[PDB]
Amino acid sequence: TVASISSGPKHTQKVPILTANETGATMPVLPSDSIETRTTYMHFNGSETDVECFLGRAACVHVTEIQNKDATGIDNHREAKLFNDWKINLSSLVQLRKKLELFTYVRFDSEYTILATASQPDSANYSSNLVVQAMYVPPGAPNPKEWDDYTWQSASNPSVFFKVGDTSRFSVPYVGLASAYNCFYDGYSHDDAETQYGITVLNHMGSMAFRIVNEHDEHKTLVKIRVYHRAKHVEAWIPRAPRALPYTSIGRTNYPKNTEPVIKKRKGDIKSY
Amino acid sequence: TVASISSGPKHTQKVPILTANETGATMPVLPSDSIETRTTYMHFNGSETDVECFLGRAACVHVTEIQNKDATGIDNHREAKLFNDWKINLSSLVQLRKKLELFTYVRFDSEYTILATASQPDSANYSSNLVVQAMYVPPGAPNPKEWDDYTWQSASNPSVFFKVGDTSRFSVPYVGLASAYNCFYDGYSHDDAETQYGITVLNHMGSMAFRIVNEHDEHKTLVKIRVYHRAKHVEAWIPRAPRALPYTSIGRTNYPKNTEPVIKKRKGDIKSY
Amino acid sequence: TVASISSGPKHTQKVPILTANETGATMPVLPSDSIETRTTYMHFNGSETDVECFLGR
Amino acid sequence: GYSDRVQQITLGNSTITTQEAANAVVCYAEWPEYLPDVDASDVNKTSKPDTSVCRFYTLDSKTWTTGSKGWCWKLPDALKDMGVFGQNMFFHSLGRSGYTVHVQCNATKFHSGCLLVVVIPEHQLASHEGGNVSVKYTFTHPGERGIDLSSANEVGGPVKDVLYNMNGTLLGNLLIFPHQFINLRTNNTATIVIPYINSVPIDSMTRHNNVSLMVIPIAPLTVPTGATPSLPITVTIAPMCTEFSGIRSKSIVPQ
Amino acid sequence: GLPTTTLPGSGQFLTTDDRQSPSALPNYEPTPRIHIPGKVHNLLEIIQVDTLIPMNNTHTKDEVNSYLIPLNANRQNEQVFGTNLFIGDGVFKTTLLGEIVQYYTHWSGSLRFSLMYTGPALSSAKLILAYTPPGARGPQDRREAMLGTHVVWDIGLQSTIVMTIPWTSGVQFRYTDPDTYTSAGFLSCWYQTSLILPPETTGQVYLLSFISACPDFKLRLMKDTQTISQTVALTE
Amino acid sequence: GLPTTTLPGSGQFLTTDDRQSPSALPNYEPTPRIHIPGKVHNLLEIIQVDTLIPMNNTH
Amino acid sequence: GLPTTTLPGSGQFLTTDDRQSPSALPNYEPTPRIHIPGKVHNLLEIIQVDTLIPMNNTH
Amino acid sequence: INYYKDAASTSSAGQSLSMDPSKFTEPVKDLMLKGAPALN
Amino acid sequence: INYYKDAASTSSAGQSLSMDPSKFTEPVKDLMLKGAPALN
Amino acid sequence: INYYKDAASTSSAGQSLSMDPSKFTEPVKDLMLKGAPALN
Ligand SMILES: Cc1cc(CCCCCCCOc2ccc(C3=N[C@@H](C)CO3)cc2)on1
Ligand SMILES: Cc1cc(CCCCCCCOc2ccc(C3=N[C@@H](C)CO3)cc2)on1
Repeated sequence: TVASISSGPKHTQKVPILTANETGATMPVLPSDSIETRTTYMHFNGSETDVECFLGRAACVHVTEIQNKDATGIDNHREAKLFNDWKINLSSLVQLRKKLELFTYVRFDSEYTILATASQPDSANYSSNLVVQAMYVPPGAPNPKEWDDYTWQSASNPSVFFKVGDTSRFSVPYVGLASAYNCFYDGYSHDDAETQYGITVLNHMGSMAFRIVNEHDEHKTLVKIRVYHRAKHVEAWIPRAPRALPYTSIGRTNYPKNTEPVIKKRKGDIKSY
Repeated sequence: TVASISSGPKHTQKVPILTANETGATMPVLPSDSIETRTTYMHFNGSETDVECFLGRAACVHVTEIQNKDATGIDNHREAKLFNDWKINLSSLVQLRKKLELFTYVRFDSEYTILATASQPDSANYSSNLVVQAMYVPPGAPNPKEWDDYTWQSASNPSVFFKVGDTSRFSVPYVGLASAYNCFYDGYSHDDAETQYGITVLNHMGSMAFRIVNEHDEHKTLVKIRVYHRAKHVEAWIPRAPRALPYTSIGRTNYPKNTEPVIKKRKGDIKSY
Repeated sequence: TVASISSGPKHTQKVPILTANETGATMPVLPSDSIETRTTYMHFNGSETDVECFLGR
Repeated sequence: GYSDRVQQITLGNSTITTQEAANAVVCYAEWPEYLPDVDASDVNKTSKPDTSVCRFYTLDSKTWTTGSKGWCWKLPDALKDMGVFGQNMFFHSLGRSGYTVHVQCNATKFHSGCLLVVVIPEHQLASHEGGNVSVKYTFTHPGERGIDLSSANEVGGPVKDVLYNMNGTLLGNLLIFPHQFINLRTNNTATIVIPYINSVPIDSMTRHNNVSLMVIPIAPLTVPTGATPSLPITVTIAPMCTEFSGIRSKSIVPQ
Repeated sequence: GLPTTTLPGSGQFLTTDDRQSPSALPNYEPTPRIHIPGKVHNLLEIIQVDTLIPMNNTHTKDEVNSYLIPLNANRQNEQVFGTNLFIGDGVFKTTLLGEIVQYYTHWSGSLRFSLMYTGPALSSAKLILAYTPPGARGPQDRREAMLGTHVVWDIGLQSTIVMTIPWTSGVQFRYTDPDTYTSAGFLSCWYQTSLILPPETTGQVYLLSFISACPDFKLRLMKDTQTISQTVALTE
Repeated sequence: GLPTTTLPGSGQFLTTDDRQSPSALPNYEPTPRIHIPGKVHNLLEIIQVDTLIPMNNTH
Repeated sequence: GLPTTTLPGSGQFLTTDDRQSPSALPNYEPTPRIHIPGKVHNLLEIIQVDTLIPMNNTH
Repeated sequence: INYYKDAASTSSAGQSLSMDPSKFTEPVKDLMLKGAPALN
Repeated sequence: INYYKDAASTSSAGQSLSMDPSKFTEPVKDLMLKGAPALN
Repeated sequence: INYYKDAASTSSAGQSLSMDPSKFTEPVKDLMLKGAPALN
């Protein structure tokens, strides 16, 4: 492939460099339309800018935490982190979010990796070996109330059991209701005067519940869960302007008030180098 | 292959042993040009002197250390080794350095092995099990400020998570900007009167950041990281004189003052055996 | 596979929507027996409702 | 003698002529088309009023003055009240449509000024409150009036800050969306053909707007000496290939 | 039982590796795809669309005005604007090009810089745009500027001028992030003759300026952008 | 000895995965199947039989 | 699931072994090679060039 | 590839792709045609 | 070799090697030729 | 068998078995024959 062809002096009536940008086109002008060039080859394919590659590496999408401790006398397991739960979503952390929102609709399979590490912040004789159990609780299915409810039987709901310190990995097909996931949605769930605006109403994915299977030892053990997400088989439509201001909320476009100028001011003139 | 052919008495006008070294050549003289020889075969190929073999074994290129401890009240994580960082480079340790600098330009893929072991120098009930996370922070990308910054999300930057005591291994393609890496560079980054001289300006490879993912236990744990590097797919150009004096700095050729004579003095005469 | 065929106005002596449930049958009535439909395809096989799948986790 | 410059668009019972055009943009290089069966889901036969809905409606005019910040209309909202297009809209459960948008602004060879005319698929607005305040329905359904970016923040309304496109992105990058400029010195109209863009084959026309049309002054209007300091901008829009499905009782929407 | 040996790296999680995994939802059937205009396949497809450069960066809070380069009637010989070409920083940084370049470590290729004139139709002007390849200082006067890559632009019916910064380089890749060794030059613009307004007209006229990449362009070695960060996880 | 590398997920138990296992009862012979009317293959087969709706829910 | 047995040496790191590894930079394209005079392939090539011997070591 | 000798040890079965609701939805002795009168 | 039955479980996809910027860079209705005048 | 997609991930290269010291041992412009006089 040639990156530049050889081109010499020109004295024409045919001027490729004068255009009318009002038309909305970006005319494909090249170095050889306005200087004299020599042949050179590309030596490159643009492999690593493919959208599959761009969205295809694992990104941290969520960090939660649960603890193993005596539940005796706990009136609210959920509240004691005896078993946390996460409202699956993909905009809670921003590195990956800005990347996805370069597109309007996106379609892909997900590969999740879940790393779990334990901490024992206060005096323990040892490090126990805990097994985590993460359940998929899609919307419409009983959601766990205690850390050892009938729910955890999970007879119809996919669940994975792995050890703290290890990693769990599995992959979920594209579960969207439509043909693509909306990265943006300028609508409501119905014509209500006070219903919420955004995608929050569309990206109804349900939540995922984690717990330790082990009963309690004499000390307490903090287990912190990190969920990583990798898109595989990516398809993206309609590019948009990149995010400039900071994010404030999952699912709304809102930016913070009295934010700071995002364009760097010159130290000098327009004329400055 | 014959290592020596059979050759007998000679009384010629054709003298292969008289030459003129002023020409710059090393004339290919053999035993059979000046004594009577018998046939012998080589029985050998020179396999283990191939440059791929010479540069192809893992060498320790870096030892760093980070600790897991309560960051509560630490004003400078980087400074507490709550997460160290390494300015990737391949001349910090010298065994491998002398080997590479036998050549001027070198091109290869790298295979890294990272061994991490833990130490608990002061009273602990136990040994905790820590997961290390090493990130590749190429130049232009946010560099970590605390041990748990958004940076560690590493949504676009390759990172590996492995356990202390284990080893991590992955391989990076030749990331040089030019066609080869310069082992030497007699230039500057620009014609500045005070800019630095050397390759420091050329071997801009960015740095690699390590941290423990675990929160803190009651005791403190020292984790010491050793990075090993193995060249694979090696290509080397222009041999040079081997390094004689000791090294003083990454990237400059400088030797120490009042160094010692590097040539061993005879215990005796020129005539001595 | 078609999920619905195209069907238009009807003025017949042949009424598929009147039945006698006392018989014990569930007559296979479709949208196209009582409204005007357009063609659409199924795009689906019913894979995940197989009893092997239902009892297989 | 055809110029890129003169054009005629006849759609239904209405025709537009421009003698000073700058080509026309067809979003994503695709022209509006009806919904194919292979893509269909709802089993209902759809209704295609054709020429009674696919004609040109001219919205009420705006006034560009030196202080203007820009205006924003949403589709199909802007047309919610135009003739039979609008009736069909409130009466069917689902509908689908593409449009031809023609923005008009003429001046003289002594004026200067340049407007950006852009179509943004799925333009989800931001609340000026920050945090996770929502933007109430009424605020994102201004109707033919559209939203006036130089009007004041209101409560439950969107933010109207132009350097941020009403969503946290910079004005400068709106050029990645199908768009055309109106530069008084060149141009006097902008025309964009919009194919139907959605993640579902057909949708509700009232709970979801699928494009915002935005006209933004970028090089300020500068009139000749002692000229009146303003020009009107007119927007005429025509639904094209419209289909409605799931007819019934007639939606009732807030406010 | 087949004998195996495990190698160094066993059990590691590398966020960039690509392997198979069990599906959690065995036998599930995804929604059919329908057609949607606009599919993107390569980021290289989109960085060829031009977007506006806030060249007039001299303000103090972001404003529509930093997109406008002003022009003065009747000035002769003088300089319209200047900038270095660190596409990952400074004016370029918020543009779509700048914004994507920042996801990669290295770039190589030609850039296309165009200027669209917005002055009254009855005015006229001749400007010179100059590209100065690495190695010299930003030009200080047109004489200096005109000795490097340049285009005399004659403002006419055809409203925009497209200047190309042809790839001039020893090393075949440059870092996006400002490197010296790797630096690309300067871009300046001066009056060639001068802007002239018709009667009954007055004041400043402005140029809009765009940037996009030529088909020439290469970007490699993905990394994280300095353009976005956060201090606590967001919630709904 | 063939060189291997284990990936993330090793040792996990996913209730939905489908793999082979050793039989605890090697060589055992199950009872022959006889014919039984009524075999169900898909839940889609049965949701097409109609059943009564307690529409008058007001009690 | 295929039955395996691990041998002595599993998990060891031998600095001299030569195996495959995942690339951290999937799909990256290295700079083209250009021609450079002087390529060395074997150390045996270079030890045939003669160099001076500090024979007079007595200093 | 089965690694094991017994049939019980193989993975899950594969979709019936049988599907015939008529034993449940139309177990009538004399065949009913849709469109013809239910009771003649 | 896929070891798993479902398509979601396969590795990353392979390069589009599609690439056609014209839907984004030249969505004009009447074709513009480089070198010919923009506005006739 | 390569298990990985990228070339960097393959094992060590295999012996040049190239070997030609003459660029280093005899870079003279006019060819010298062993046995013939060095300087004529
Ligand atoms: C055990 C176990 C646990 C699980 C979880 C199953 C995965 C379900 C999650 C489905 C994917 O979720 C989303 C959510 C949001 C988005 C998304 N939001 C927009 C910004 C873009 O994409 C995409 C996928 O499965 N088995
Ligand atoms: C996780 C994770 C961590 C990483 C690191 C990626 C590797 C980047 C390093 C690239 C190779 O670096 C160098 C540096 C210097 C030299 C060199 N200097 C001269 C003496 C010779 O060679 C060669 C390669 O990737 N993924």
